[PDB]
Amino acid sequence: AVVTAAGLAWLRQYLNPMGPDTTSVTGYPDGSAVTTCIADYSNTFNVSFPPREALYCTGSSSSEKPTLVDADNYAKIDKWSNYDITLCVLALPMLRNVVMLRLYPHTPTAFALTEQTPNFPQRFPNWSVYSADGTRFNNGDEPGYLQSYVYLPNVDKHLSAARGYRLLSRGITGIFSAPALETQGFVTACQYLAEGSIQSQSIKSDAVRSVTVNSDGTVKNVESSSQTVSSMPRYVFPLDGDNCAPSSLTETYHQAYQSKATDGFYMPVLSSSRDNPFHPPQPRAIAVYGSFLARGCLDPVSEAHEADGPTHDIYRLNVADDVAPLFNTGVVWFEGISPKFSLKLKTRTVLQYIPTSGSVLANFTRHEPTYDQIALDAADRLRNLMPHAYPAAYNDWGWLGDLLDSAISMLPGVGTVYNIAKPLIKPAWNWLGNKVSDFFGNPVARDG
Amino acid sequence: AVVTAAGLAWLRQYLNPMGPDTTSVTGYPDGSAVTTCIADYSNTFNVSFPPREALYCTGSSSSEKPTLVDADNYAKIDKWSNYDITLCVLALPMLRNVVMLRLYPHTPTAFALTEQTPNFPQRFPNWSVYSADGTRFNNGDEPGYLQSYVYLPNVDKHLSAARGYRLLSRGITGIFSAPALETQGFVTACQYLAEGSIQSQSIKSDAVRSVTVNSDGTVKNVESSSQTVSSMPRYVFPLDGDNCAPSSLTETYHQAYQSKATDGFYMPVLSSSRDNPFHPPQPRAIAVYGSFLARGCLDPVSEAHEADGPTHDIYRLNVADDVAPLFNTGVVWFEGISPKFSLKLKTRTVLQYIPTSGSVLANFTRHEPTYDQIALDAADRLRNLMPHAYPAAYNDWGWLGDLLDSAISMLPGVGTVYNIAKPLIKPAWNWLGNKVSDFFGNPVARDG
Amino acid sequence: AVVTAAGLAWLRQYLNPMGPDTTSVTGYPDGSAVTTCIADYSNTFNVSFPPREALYCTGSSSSEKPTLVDADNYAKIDKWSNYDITLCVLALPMLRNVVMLRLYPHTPTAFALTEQTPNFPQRFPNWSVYSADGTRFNNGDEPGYLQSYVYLPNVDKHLSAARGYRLLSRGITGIFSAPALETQGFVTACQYLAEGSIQSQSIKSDAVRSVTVNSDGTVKNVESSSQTVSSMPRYVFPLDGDNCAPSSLTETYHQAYQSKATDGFYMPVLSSSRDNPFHPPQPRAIAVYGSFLARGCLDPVSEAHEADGPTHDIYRLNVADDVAPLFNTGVVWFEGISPKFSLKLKTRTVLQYIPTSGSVLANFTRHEPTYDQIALDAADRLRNLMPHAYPAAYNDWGWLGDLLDSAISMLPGVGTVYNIAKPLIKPAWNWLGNKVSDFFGNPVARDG
Amino acid sequence: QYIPTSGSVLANFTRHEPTYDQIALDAADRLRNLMPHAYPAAYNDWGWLGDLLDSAISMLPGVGTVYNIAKPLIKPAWNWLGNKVSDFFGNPVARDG
Amino acid sequence: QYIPTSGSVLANFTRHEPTYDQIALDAADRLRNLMPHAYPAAYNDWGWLGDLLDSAISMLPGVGTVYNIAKPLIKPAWNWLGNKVSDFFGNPVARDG
Repeated sequence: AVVTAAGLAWLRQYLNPMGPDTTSVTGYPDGSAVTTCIADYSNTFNVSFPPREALYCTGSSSSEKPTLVDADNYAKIDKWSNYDITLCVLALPMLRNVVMLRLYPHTPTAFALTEQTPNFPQRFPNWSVYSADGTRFNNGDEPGYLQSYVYLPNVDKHLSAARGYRLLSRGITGIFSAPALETQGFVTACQYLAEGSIQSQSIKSDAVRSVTVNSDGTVKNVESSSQTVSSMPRYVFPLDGDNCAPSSLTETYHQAYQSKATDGFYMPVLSSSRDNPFHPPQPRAIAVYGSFLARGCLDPVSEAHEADGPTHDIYRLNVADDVAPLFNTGVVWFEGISPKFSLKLKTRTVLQYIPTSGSVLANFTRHEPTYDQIALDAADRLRNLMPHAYPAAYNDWGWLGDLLDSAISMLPGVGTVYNIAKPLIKPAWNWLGNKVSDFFGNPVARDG
Repeated sequence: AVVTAAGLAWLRQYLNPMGPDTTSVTGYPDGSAVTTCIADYSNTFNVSFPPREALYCTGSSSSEKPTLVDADNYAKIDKWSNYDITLCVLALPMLRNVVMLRLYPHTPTAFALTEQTPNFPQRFPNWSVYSADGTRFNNGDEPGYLQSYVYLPNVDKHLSAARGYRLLSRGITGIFSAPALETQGFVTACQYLAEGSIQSQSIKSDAVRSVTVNSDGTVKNVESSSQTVSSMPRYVFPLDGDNCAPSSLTETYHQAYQSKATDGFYMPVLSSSRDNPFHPPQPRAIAVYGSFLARGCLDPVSEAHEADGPTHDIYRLNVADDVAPLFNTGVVWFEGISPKFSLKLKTRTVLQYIPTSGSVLANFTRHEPTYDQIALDAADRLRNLMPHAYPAAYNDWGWLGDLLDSAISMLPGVGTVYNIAKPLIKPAWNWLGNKVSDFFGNPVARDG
Repeated sequence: AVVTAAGLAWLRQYLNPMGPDTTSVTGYPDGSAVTTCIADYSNTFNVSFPPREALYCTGSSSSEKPTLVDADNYAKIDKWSNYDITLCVLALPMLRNVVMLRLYPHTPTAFALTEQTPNFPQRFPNWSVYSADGTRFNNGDEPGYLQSYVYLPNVDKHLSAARGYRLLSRGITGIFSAPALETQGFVTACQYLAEGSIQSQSIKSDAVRSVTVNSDGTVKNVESSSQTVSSMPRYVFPLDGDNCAPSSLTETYHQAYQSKATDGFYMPVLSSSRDNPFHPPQPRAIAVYGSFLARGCLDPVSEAHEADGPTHDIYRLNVADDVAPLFNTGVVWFEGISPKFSLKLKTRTVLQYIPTSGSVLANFTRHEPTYDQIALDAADRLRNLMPHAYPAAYNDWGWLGDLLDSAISMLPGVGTVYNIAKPLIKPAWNWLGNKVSDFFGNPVARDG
Repeated sequence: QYIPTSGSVLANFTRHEPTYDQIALDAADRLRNLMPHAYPAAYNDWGWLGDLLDSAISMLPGVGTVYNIAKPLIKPAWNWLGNKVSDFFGNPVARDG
Repeated sequence: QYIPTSGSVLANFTRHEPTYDQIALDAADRLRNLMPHAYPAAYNDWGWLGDLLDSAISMLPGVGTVYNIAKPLIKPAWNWLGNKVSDFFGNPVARDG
């Protein structure tokens, strides 16, 4: 009838992954009664405008040949560096490849993706270039944007030696810096559930056509193999690329975070579900749903037009991973950023493992299968109230825990012992205007 | 600890979509904290025995040619009009194409569907004919039944311009009328969950056979491409067509509704789940599961017979739509109906949208993300007690709301403040015999 | 606010399927308001070392020819009978084919499966041989193990004539016996959720190659049909074959059961979910997920290497069935067993049906759609505390029901009337050392 | 009632409560010669049945009587043609159809 | 506000609460001549507005007054250039941006 210490610690580390107090690591409070080891991955990256040495072409140029550095089309990228730029970071529930960074000369109208599969996607220190017309880039084209994946190798090593896994919490911090007289810019951040699933796109086979003109050989196998079949299965994310522009996100989600660029960001990505079961590691090729073009059977048609029905475009990322289901997808935009910027990305991903016999993980097991229903109910209750992001320096929230968790833990059902803990009011996270009030009306003076 | 006004309003509009009091429209009480607009579509159609001008052939006759009107095989349909007829309406959780109407000369033993994909399915005012042998109809055959889809175009327009959607409630009313001395007939109505899913049927490729008889050309590519692959993915509904006859439905489901034809019907279709998350619009070709013929690996066989295992027949509807998941499928039969009938179908579909930036919906947003756990728990509790349908004139139930919702809202958990509201007894919805008693034993005198 | 009698009876029969008191059969307490009949299948099998007459080859030898008895390679199996053996039983949530028996000369390091589809898998009294190198066995090879499926035919007959079904409970008892001075051996048992799903593996088509060398015929159709497509859909179980060795299971799961062989086992397999909805019978080919070999897009590669991504091996069982979703998979090992053993397998499977009109089941319907939220919550609460198995003779647990169910039914929420029922402590199921204490500390003296 | 053959389809629908009730058997014997051979199609759920008729017939067999008197039993008049239908206890039967 | 045309898009978003409030209209007319023409871009959510200004002005109109005295109203000094801004009740406005 009262939240235990383990449940409270899990709630703290789930809602505030990078809270300075969050030193110990605690598992999911479901009493799984399985031998588990909890791994915490803290990584730091220093992103800035890449030099020519770390740029590669995604086009057919590097198709069978390995990655090809840009053949001194870098002059166009310097032209980008003349003016302000835009920097998107997209945190899908990918376990490795924690975030995807993208650099634009100016803010796009949508989060476009290429219909053709890219060539050798590059891990963070290296980038890959994409043309301005939404296609893969070969040398001698018009670069449109740069893209890279931020990769955690230890996560891959540990996922190899694990019977099961589940993501416990994940946070991303974006400490922003720029030269003096160059601090101008804005930052927007949002979270939303993009519930991916294993789907296969509809493709066409090739009909065989033979003309046996021989005197004795007149088979004439004109059979039509050009039927509609299913491609190989991929984990497809229904992220709305066309609606990922910063303005649309700001005006769609109320808990979206907006501020000056210098404030940075701090996204504690959250789960969209009450439960969090273990899953066996099963990496798959990842893809993103697009939009359909031919209406097909959306109108009265014949069988010949059934095949070309509303088939949604599937954008292959050429990246394989196992995703954390029911976890939100985060997206942050830095618009109007000085090209001489420096973003210190800090990621903290804590996840639970069931070790495989004889594996490395088996030497770090930790057997307290604690149970706490109240903590899980409180997490579900709080999912819809927490803002999607905070300023990079805004950690160790006073309202969190002893106040917010206590003031919310006694609504669920009648699981209430203390009569009244504290009234809860609607906060106003107006970081742009310095009129921020927390969940209890206490103003938040600027600590950075 | 007490149901709010918004939750009560949502419950009222979800259980009684066409209650006369239900004027205001309220969203799902989950506190989604997203900008949403709720759209209410009320449509009215006047179905009757169609004339020859609105009848089209579904066979291979209209394969590449557009829809072909019946070549004056209408004499057989007039012969149908000599005697009594049967009228089925099937409400799948399709968003557009709210219902499917079907006209039979006499009651069938099952809800059959054609193995071959039909040609140009017709929206309501036009019908499409199917032969008596369960096949598509070409001119010069024996017509078996007529079929049409009742289509809502505004739903399609709004679904195009939406990031996400969810069905809030849906009701169908069937006000029946017939000439004097022709009011004979019966009406049956039922609801049941047909949990569809994205599946692909198992099909066969075509093996290529070449006989290179040339003196130098003797390749002889006899390779067998005739393997088993997967067709394109479709949303398949596991509706039991073989068990959709009126008698089977009446004797299977206790809450099934039976009455005289003149009573009409009023189906407030219900959800089968506790939750109701937003989903991105994603129309797909719709299909219905059949039954398998070859047992295949259901008996000890070899690999050659694994492919022809228990492969269930999939009936393509040649209609594309996005369905509302976890919502019941309704089916109503009008048996022994005078062919000179007139059914006023009234449909009310209210659903919530997340507007896309710059779209039309964005001009009608409505930001009260209210939360009410008690209302959702009450809906789950009541799902199994509400009858599947009511007489067409039976609206504004006195027992509903202040009595039923109050008398059920205090069982869940111990979320109870008022000591005792009202005892709840089992109703007896005997509309045929005029011995109807509501949930509290109060008799229901005939108001129509 | 108090658990009803029907809910308590369902809980008793779900947690203790073969409790001697469990005579009456009760349905799922959800108030489905559907006509249902509950069928109880109790079956008994006497497994022992098979003779030569009941052994068949799974290799390509019996490909088009029916099952072929071993061509007196039985001498090797007698050599097996010289020493101690190992006997695995694997209870997948298959409805028919309740368990799969497997006989090994010595304990394997993993639960291997053959990449090639076996030929004519044999129902229990007959076995099928597999070679030592993890391949199908033809006559004149090195036998590796024997395998058989324990099949319930009445379940198939009743599933044919049913609109819907759901598994209510399932238990397996393993009464072990051996000659005097031959009782040596150990038994291990475990349960874990292997959440299968309908998936299709990624396969390759065959590119067509024609050389039209004729003077007038020079088509040269060199088109590459060798693309990547999806095979036919199968129900795939993610059971970790590589981690199913007895030691790994013992050290992974805390509730795993270990004892002397003579104790036998008694696995009351449990559900992993709160709910249990009806499902339409839909048998499919069953398969088991393996592990991938080529990393593919797990590293930066090109499009040509996207197809050979992390494609997990799928092991076809050549068996078709409909599975009970969200039910645990059980696995028990008898290691170091005297080859002259005798295992009396007793299976009790009770499941609910919605009868089809005119079917046999319709003559045994039973209409008490009772509802009990407390029972379902108690089942969810208890899922993580019950041990995975008990000694074969350990039935009619005193702590169960009046003590355990009562002592757990008043934690959920505040649905509590009796102030304090009984304190609950952590049991110690040390069957090997005869230091067993139940959930309340009362020692369990050996009753067998 | 069936006795299921072992392994047959009936064996999955068994119901094990072999109740014993002699008084019901003697009541059935006594009531055989009193009940009419047929009723109108709509004449179901007879009120006189059970708590009145079975009770008024359960104490005569043997001397197994506990309650003093249940209700006097009179000869009914099943005159459906003339709409003068009486009951075993004199209560008139108004036509429900 | 729109009056929708039949069959138009707007007809799917109607909202029927024809509320009436004379006091609000009179207060708006009264306040038209006191509100400054503009504010700094960051100056939203004025504390004086509503519970203070609207209340302190809603009881001058006519004698439509129930509460005896709400709050005295003084002339503000919107000197944004010199950072000497005082609202309608003399409370200084510290720079929030």
